[PDB]
Parts: sequence; C-alpha cells; structure tokens
Amino acid sequence: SNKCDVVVVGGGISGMAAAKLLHDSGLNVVVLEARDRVGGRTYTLRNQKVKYVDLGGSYVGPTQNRILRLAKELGLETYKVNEVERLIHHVKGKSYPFRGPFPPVWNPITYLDHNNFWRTMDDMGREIPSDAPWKAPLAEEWDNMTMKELLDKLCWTESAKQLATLFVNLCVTAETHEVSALWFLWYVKQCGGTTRIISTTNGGQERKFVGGSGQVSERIMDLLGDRVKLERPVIYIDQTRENVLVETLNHEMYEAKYVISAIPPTLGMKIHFNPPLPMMRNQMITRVPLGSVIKCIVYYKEPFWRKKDYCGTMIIDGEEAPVAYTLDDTKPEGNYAAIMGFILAHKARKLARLTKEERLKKLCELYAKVLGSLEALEPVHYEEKNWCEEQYSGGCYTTYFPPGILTQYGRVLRQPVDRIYFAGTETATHWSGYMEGAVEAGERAAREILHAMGKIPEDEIWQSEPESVDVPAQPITTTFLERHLPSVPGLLRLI
Amino acid sequence: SNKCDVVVVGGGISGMAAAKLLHDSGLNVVVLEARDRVGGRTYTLRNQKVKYVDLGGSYVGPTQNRILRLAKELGLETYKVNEVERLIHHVKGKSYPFRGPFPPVWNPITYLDHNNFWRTMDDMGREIPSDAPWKAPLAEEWDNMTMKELLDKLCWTESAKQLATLFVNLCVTAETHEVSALWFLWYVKQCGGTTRIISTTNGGQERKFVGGSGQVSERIMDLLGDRVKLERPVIYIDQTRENVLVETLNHEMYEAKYVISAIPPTLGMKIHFNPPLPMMRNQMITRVPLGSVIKCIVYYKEPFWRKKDYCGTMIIDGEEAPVAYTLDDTKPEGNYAAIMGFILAHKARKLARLTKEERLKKLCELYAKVLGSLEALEPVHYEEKNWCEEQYSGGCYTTYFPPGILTQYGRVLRQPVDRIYFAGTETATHWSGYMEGAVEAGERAAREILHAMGKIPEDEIWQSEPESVDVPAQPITTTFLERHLPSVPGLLRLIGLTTI
Ligand SMILES: *Cc1cc2c(cc1C)nc1c(=O)[nH]c(=O)nc-1n2C[C@H](O)[C@H](O)[C@H](O)COP(=O)(O)OP(=O)(O)OC[C@H]1O[C@@H](n2cnc3c(N)ncnc32)[C@H](O)[C@@H]1O
Ligand SMILES: *Cc1cc2c(cc1C)nc1c(=O)[nH]c(=O)nc-1n2C[C@H](O)[C@H](O)[C@H](O)COP(=O)(O)OP(=O)(O)OC[C@H]1O[C@@H](n2cnc3c(N)ncnc32)[C@H](O)[C@@H]1O
Ligand SMILES: [O-]/[N+](=C\c1ccc2cccc(O)c2n1)Cc1ccccc1
Ligand SMILES: [O-]/[N+](=C\c1ccc2cccc(O)c2n1)Cc1ccccc1
Repeated sequence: SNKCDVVVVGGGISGMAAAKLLHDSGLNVVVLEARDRVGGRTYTLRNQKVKYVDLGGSYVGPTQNRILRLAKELGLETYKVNEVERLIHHVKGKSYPFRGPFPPVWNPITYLDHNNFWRTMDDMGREIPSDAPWKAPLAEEWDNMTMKELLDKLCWTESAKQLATLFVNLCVTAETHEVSALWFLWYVKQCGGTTRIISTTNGGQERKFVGGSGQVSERIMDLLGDRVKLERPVIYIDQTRENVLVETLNHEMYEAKYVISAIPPTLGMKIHFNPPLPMMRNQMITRVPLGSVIKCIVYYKEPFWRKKDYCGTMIIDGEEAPVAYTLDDTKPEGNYAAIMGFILAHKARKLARLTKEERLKKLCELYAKVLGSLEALEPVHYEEKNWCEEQYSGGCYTTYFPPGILTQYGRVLRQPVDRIYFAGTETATHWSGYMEGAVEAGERAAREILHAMGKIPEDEIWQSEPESVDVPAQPITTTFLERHLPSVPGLLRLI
Repeated sequence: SNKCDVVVVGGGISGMAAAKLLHDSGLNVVVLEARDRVGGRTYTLRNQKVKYVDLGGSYVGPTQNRILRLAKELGLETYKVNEVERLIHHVKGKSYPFRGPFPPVWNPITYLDHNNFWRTMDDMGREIPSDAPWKAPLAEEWDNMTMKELLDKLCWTESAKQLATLFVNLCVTAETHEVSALWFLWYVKQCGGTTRIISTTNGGQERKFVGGSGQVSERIMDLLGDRVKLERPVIYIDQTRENVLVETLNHEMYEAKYVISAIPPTLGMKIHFNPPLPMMRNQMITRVPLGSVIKCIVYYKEPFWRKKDYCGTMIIDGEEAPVAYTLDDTKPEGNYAAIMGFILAHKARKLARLTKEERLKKLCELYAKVLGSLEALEPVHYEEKNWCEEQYSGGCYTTYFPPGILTQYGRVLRQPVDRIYFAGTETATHWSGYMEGAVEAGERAAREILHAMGKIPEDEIWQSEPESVDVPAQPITTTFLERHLPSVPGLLRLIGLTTI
C-alpha cells in the first residue's frame, strides 16, 4: 500500500485547494482523481477554433476573494465579461433593451409585484444563518415548501412569476417545484443576495480567467506532480484500523492518517464504507441531486451584436426558447466572437435527445430573433457540454435540496466521520455552489485536519480572506422607493 | 472469471425470484449478494425469546398472488394478523375504539370531508396508468405538487388533513412535503386503491408467513446451492466487450451474457459503469431516495389488549407519539404476545438518537396511555431495526419520488441499459414497494432476458398470475352515499345556489 499523511478524494478545485494547503504545510498528500483529468465541474477545452473555452464553471466576481487569491498565486489573470452595451429582455416575442442589472417593468401593478418579489427574497434571507440555514426561525415552514409554492404565494402577476421562475432555473439549474424554499433562499443569501448573484458588473458574472478556469486545477496538479493519481476512482474506504485504507477501482491501496472527501455529496454513494456510514449520512447522500444543464457556445466571425448597442446578455422568457440566458463569451481582444447560453433544467433533459447540429440550429434561430440579426444564422464554430451525462459530477452547477431535506440532513454535510473530513463547494458557507465555495471548503477541511494533528488551534480552522485589490466590491444599494413601495396585496389592503 | 448466462446483483426476493425462474428455465445463474445473508429488506431474526420475528417486510394479503404462489411452492404457509377485537383511533390524547377499515367520523361536515378525501384519492388514481404514471392527463400538474400541497387543497377539515397525513407517512415512510402527489396517487392506485392498501382484513396487512418472510429468500438459496455468493458487493460492470464483466469488492470477476440489477434504484450509485450510464439513468439514481422507518416489537407475557376487546391495532395521531401505527404480532399459537409498531419518517431520524432502552420506555408509556392499560409498562422483551442505517438498503420500505422526478425520469426506471435489465420492487406495476412487487419485477426481468435470447416470444415477458385459492380477494365496493355525497366545497356550492 502507498503511504501518506492525507488522501484527498477528488481533484476538482476543492480537492486541489485542500491538497495545496496540506502540501504547503509539509504533509505528504495524495489526490485520487476518478477521471483522466483534473478540474471536475471546471473544464477548459483548447483548439485552434476557440483558442480556449470554459465548458464548465467560468465566472468569478467581487466578494469571491478566495478563488481570486488562489488563481492570482498560480499566475492567473481575469478579464471583464462584456457589459458595455444594453442587455436584452425578450418578452412575448419582442426584445426590450435595458441598462442596470434588473429588467425594467412599465405597468405600475407589475412594477410593485416585481419590486416586492426581489425585496422579499433578501428580507427572508436576512433571517437565514449562512453556516446553519436549519437555524432560521421559520426553517421548517420554509423547508416544507417548494420555490414553486413560495412564488405562487408572493407573485400577484404572471410577469413577476415567470421572471422569478427564470431566476430560480438559472441560479440552481432546477425547476421551482424541485427545490426547498429554505434551501434556495439560503443559496441566494450566502452569495450576498439577489443583486450580487444576478449581476455581471459588480456581481458573480463580472469576470473570467484568461486561458480558462481549468488552469486553477491544472496548475495545482503541476505543483503536486505524481502526488495526483488520474483514473483512480475511489471504491472503498476502511476506517477499522490504525491508518485509513483507501482503495481504487484499479486495485491500488492508499494508507493515510486522514481523508478529505472533495466530491459532490451524492457521489459518496460510489464508495463502499467499512464501517458503514452513520445513519444520517447514509440517507443524506441519497437525497441530494445535482441540477441539469447544457452549456453551449456559438462562435461568430465578429461580435456583431455590439454594432446594435447590445452587450450579448439576453434574458429570454417562456417555455419555447431553448436558452433562457446568454452572455458575450468574446475574448478580451474582441476576437473568437461568441455567445454563451445555458439550456436549463427540464429543457436540458428534453433537448439532449437532439443532435449537436439540431441544437446549434435552434440556438442560432433563437439568437437571430432576440438580437434581430441574420448574422446569428452564420455560426463559424459550436462547442457544448451536457453535464447530466457525467458519472463523476452527477450534474451542474451544484447540489440542490428538495423540500424537507436541508432541515433533516443539512447538519450532516460538514460533520466529520471518524478520520474523513468533507470538502466540496456544497460544504461552503459563502458562494457554496461556486469555484469560490470550492476553495473555502477545501482550505477549511484541510485546516480541520491540521487542528486534528495539533498543528493549529481551533480558532484557525475558519479564516477570513482579505479583499482582492484587483476585483474590489462596491456596496449593494437600494432606493427609498424600492425599500418602501407596497406589495400588490399591500396596495389592496390600502384600498 | 467465473462464467454463467446471467449475473443477478442482489439476493433480495426480487433477485432470488429472477434467479429461480432462470435456473428453472435451464440457464446458469449466479447471485452476487453484498451482505452475509439473503432477503435484503426482508429479515427474520431467530432467538429463543421471540422464536422468530420479521424486522423487515412481513405482511401479505389478497391480490398479492405472485408472492403467495412463490411462498406456497417453497412450502410456506400464512396465518391471519389478529383483527378479531376493536381497532383504536387515538386523536388529541383520547382513544376511540372502532370496527371496519376506516376510523369513523360523526360530525357531518367532517364526514363529507373524510369521504371526499379517500374518494378523490381513488378518483385521481383511475387517471394514472399503472405501467406509465407519467401518461396521466394532468401528470405534470400533479407531479409538480407535494402530497402536502394536495392535502392543503382537498381537506376542508383539520381532522381529514391529520388522518390523511398519517396515511401518507405510514404508506411510504416519508413526509407529505417530501413526496410527489402524482407518485403517491400512483403508488396507492397500483396497490388496488385506498381500501386495499390500508386494510388488514381484505387488504395488504391480512397475513404473515409462518416462520417469517426471510424463508422465501433462504429456501430459493437452498434450491440454488453455491450459485448464491454472499459478501460479494458489486462495484463495477463493464459492457464494452462481447460478454458483460461484473466485478465484486473482494476482486472476484464474473462474466455473463446479461445482468439483472435487483437492488434499490439509488443503490446503482455504488457501481462504477463502463461505459458510463446514459444521462437519464445517470441522474435518476441520484433523485430517488428510500423512506425512513424503525420497526419495533415489544413483547408481553400475554396479549392483554384482547381482554379489553382491542385487537392491538392502534392508529395514533400527534407529534408526541413516537409510533403512529401498531398491529398485534402475537404468534398464531397465541404465545410470544407482542405489539409491532413503526416509528415513521422524521420520527425515525429524531428518535434514532435515543438508546434501545429509551425507545422501549417511550413505546410502553405510549401503549399504556392508548390501551388505558398499566400492563403495557411490563414488557418481557424488545426487538427493533432502524432501516435508515443499512448501506445495502438505503431505507425502508421503498423508494419515494420527490416533486418533478417521476415525469422527468420515471420512464428509464426499467429501461434496459444494453445487457443490464432492472428488477427490484421499485420496477413493479402491481404492489411496487412490497414483496409482491419484488416477485413481479424479478420474474419480468428474467423473462426479458429469455426473450433477448429467443427462448420466449415478446407476449410472454409480462404474465398475469392466477388468483390464490388460499387467500381469495373480496372485491372493493362503495355504497350509493359514498359515491354521491358532496365534498365540503360541493355542499357550499349547493347552499350558494338554493340561497340564490
Ligand atoms: C458544470 C458547471 C458548473 C458551474 C457553472 C457552469 C457549469 C456548466 N458555472 C459556474 C460559474 O460560472 N462560476 C463558478 O464559480 N461556478 C460555476 N459552476 C460550478 C463550479 O464549476 C463548481 O462549484 C466547482 O467546480 C466545484 O468544485 P469541487 O472541487 O467542489 O467539485 P468537483 O469539481 O465536482 O470536483 C470533484 C472531483 O472529484 C472527482 N471524483 C468524483 N468521484 C470520485 C471518486 N469516487 N474517486 C475519486 N475522484 C472522484 C471528480 O471526477 C472531480 O474531478
Ligand atoms: C424494510 C421494510 C420493508 C417492508 C416493510 C417493513 C420494513 C421495515 N413492510 C412490508 C410488508 O409488511 N409487506 C411487504 O410486502 N413489504 C414490506 N416492506 C417492503 C419489502 O421488504 C420490500 O419491498 C422487498 O423486500 C424488496 O425486495 P427487493 O428484492 O426488490 O429488494 P431488497 O430486498 O432491497 O434486495 C436487494 C438486495 O441487494 C443487495 N445489494 C445492494 N447493493 C448491492 C451491490 N452493490 N452488490 C450486490 N448486492 C447488493 C442487498 O443486500 C439486498 O439483499
Ligand atoms: O440571475 N441572473 C444570472 C445568473 C445567476 C446565477 C448564475 C450561476 C452560474 C452562472 C451564471 O451565469 C449565473 N447567472 C440573471 C437574471 C437577472 C434578472 C432576472 C433573471 C435573471
Ligand atoms: O394505511 N393503513 C395501514 C398501512 C398502509 C400501508 C402499509 C404498508 C406497509 C406496511 C404497513 O403496515 C402498512 N399499513 C391504516 C390507516 C387507515 C386509515 C388512515 C390511516 C392509516
């Protein structure tokens, strides 16, 4: 058996960040990676037609200081996602160009209803602790409802309900009826709220890495050399003896003092445990699916939308559109012109039966309609990735909680099992579900082990992160009117 | 590699029924079983204090003709669960003895709401095809709701909502807010409807096997000899070559023409697949958890409840009650007096924290109050089993579907993946979740392979079962008033119109 201090299961950003921290402290680490590559839910493809493209996780923004610091140390640089020109909201077959992060509403009733919906999401989130959403005062009430039920209660207009629905689908790649209200409200709150999570400028979609996000995992693998073992899916963890034994599918045996599980919670099911896991974890890892998404990038000779004062951001309502949201994927030099679109949730399941060429045609015809340009019909290249088909991801972007699961099982996610500690973006308390959360969780799980070894004190397990000098955060502001305008039922009670 | 025609993964009733049919058709089968025993979600404990006791699946009834035929062919007998004396409905801290399958209701408004609740469950059920629930006309609308949301709309009284909530918790060991309304309505309809599923006499809980249900899997193991491999958890299935390769955790390798997966759907996650599963199954097996239950059996010197004219059946409402449902578990000879109780859904999670001794104490104190009997505080013995802790079950009784899953993923549940066919009770069309469903699914998957090998025509894959001559099924009937009495909103509509 191959002996070390710590076995990290998974070479995504979380496992790699944990292995780097432990290695830098002088421990002997092995990373066991199921795939022939590192990066997990990040994947940068290179070819002459795209140069590079992020087919998985890509965007970083202000307040994501851990991923910005790790990336910067590895020698990576960011560029700004194009948002110079106007965004488009496509509603009932027509494009309404706009500026600022929220699509505007002109009907006064619809205005009140939209304003109330976003405000209520943040008002609710203020009562949900980031590190313990199950301790929200109304935790059971909110956990025993879907986001569909909450939206049915909150939204007096079909206008607000359809945009709120698009918001849920885009944020967590799942249907409003699939997900706990408590979990979704926590999810928004722990990215800093609605403005911060939906914003390009001054939010989660502000920036991409020059050369792709896959370089974070690749360059940590560079540092660690042959400590990273590719095509070693873990099948068996034995904790009955003095050292932990980890076995891979290719029959190799690893022996360590501790283990970091840096895999999506439900992919814990692929591992046979001795002794069996405690009951709550045993059932938890069956209750925590990942969402459904195809990430699709259509390439054009030029960023032609910019000539019409469109930035390439499209918010597209309605069942018929295959893609509900797009960003300009053009490289900083203005070349490799491209539109990134997501095929989300039930549409990812529905449209996966088509050919690649059939999806390209549907996307080009949608983009031609929304951008009002025949140039959208003349793509020069297409890349896509269906994350639903990934045995060692389970989906993307992240794990969602169905109704009732977070209050019953949420406590178990980070709870150590003997000498196994739990990393993965799912265990983060800030930008859980993102590359930032992957870094937070890996580093925390690594410091839990340093503390178990007596190397650091308890108060050093969770560590704050200084603000990026390169990507500083501006405050989220609200207007007097946004804060005090009544809801629709509010305006009724006042009549 | 050990060579055969068919590897069966799982030595539950489903896997063993498959293996037996294939073996009887003259094929070479191997059963790879993870545990040191067959039976899976059935488990008969034997010791001198209890003689035998079912800690997993136990009850069989009318219309479950496949498990009754299989058990009869293996030399097993049934006996009737005690329903001679009165049942008890315990609500707001008081016990109301009754007869017949449903706890009665005297308040006329409450009576209409209760009658409308059960009636509407079966009415919606008749819209849902047993073999394709996602083809129901309102499949999408029903699948996008929880059972909690459906009870909130249907029940105009708290009385009906509370009883309906207990019915869901007991039937599928899950909370109303956890389960799809479509899936639950399907689950009840594919058992023959509300009356058949809830009933002891004339329903699912009518009988048990003399000597325990574990004998079904054990006796098929006896027929199969060394073809059954215990402590062979399957870790890897390879379909990239001419024959399928099946690898176990002890590094043994099995080579076969075909595989039957006879394990709970989510436990497919414990197997590494080459090539990868198709997308829809890849994601479905992360979306289908099992329910939560502790089965608890408290033993007494005598079945003292019978002397107060209680059969031992208790339907117990309220958060404080650790157990919502009990049945007499006394042996047919009248000895090893016992009460069987289920701790359901969130209470299986909450009370798992306690010791065995603390759970025994809470159950005795509950039983003493409900039966109005201090004898209930004098147990002689206790057995229990928390199915939440089983690595190779994932829960009990069965797989439930959360909102949105049955319409998006339900169709791939028994869709073959190249040379892998799917058994297990979850893939049944009649009494899915039960031992009956395990037999139907196992025999159906076996016959799918017999068809693939050209040994039978397609019309022999699905086969009807002759009615047991030993456990005949009384039909389910309604009275004129049950069929036609209005709902509470129906009555308010009548009132509205008269008054106009
Ligand atoms: C898929 C995706 C994700 C995504 C997104 C868009 C798509 C299409 N957009 C994002 C974005 O713009 N910005 C951002 O910050 N995040 C975005 N996401 C999510 C993001 O990619 C993830 O949050 C992050 O990558 C998660 O990292 P983490 O390290 O937590 O997890 P992982 O990448 O899934 O890595 C797990 C690794 O474990 C290996 N594995 C799995 N099972 C085993 C076993 N049994 N043995 C050994 N290794 C195992 C995986 O193969 C993987 O490498
Ligand atoms: C647990 C339970 C179940 C139950 C019930 C009460 C409890 C507490 N009450 C029932 C009742 O009164 N009447 C009835 O008909 N059913 C009742 N249920 C449900 C019933 O027990 C189940 O429907 C039935 O036994 C399921 O049979 P099936 O054959 O489909 O599935 P299984 O019993 O889970 O068997 C699966 C076997 O597979 C092995 N396994 C799991 N993973 C692997 C791997 N990777 N490799 C090899 N083998 C594996 C399991 O160990 C098991 O033996
Ligand atoms: O919410 N919005 C953007 C969003 C959110 C979460 C993401 C996660 C990963 C990758 C992304 O590109 C994400 N984009 C836009 C929006 C604004 C107003 C109404 C509806 C929708
Ligand atoms: O539904 N009832 C019993 C039932 C149903 C399903 C089962 C499945 C497995 C094992 C069992 O013991 C089961 N018992 C009684 C009842 C009647 C009226 C209201 C609420 C409850």
